[PDB]
Amino acid sequence: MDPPTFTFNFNNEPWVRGRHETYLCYEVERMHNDTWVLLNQRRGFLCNQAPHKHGFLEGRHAELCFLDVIPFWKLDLDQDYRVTCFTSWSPCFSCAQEMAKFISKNKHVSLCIFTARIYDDQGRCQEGLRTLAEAGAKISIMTYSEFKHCWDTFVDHQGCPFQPWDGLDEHSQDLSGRLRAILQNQEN
DNA sequence: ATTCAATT
Ligand SMILES: [Zn+2]
Repeated sequence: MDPPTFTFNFNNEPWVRGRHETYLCYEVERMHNDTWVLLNQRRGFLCNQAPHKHGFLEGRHAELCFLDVIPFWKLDLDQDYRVTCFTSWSPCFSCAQEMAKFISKNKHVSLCIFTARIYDDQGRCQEGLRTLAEAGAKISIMTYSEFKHCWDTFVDHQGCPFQPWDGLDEHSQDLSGRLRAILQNQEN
């Protein structure tokens, strides 16, 4: 575990050097119809670099790297599995449609994606976000309650204490406003 | 409010 990088990433407003690779964190849980098993005790990290075992490159997208990990865990179709994904960027557009198809072909898996922030290069992919919320698995903005879990789970709070600042609130203001516009415009 | 795959 390295110094509070998760916390640093949120306040990385000025640290925006302009040369950083995207890293995704993943979690896996085992659920049995007869019994439930919590594998939350174990956790792992994922990089935007696709692993060689996945085969040839399918495109240049951080979300695709996450998609490559699902088939590598060889999940049983007869057993239910809950997987979580933590990311700090917009859901994308073409990839957003791919995640919707994945759940449709696998509704037995509980998948939730948390976006720390959403950056739209141009106004047009907003429609994908609406579809993403319906089939793009459950998406929510990172909050203090979830942040403490990610902070304690991804980084050991022992020796590495996280100091709360009014930064998460400032970030929430942008996401709460932008996300509110999409959900608020939810046409009946 | 925010940054940015292959071979021996
Ligand atoms: Zn993408």
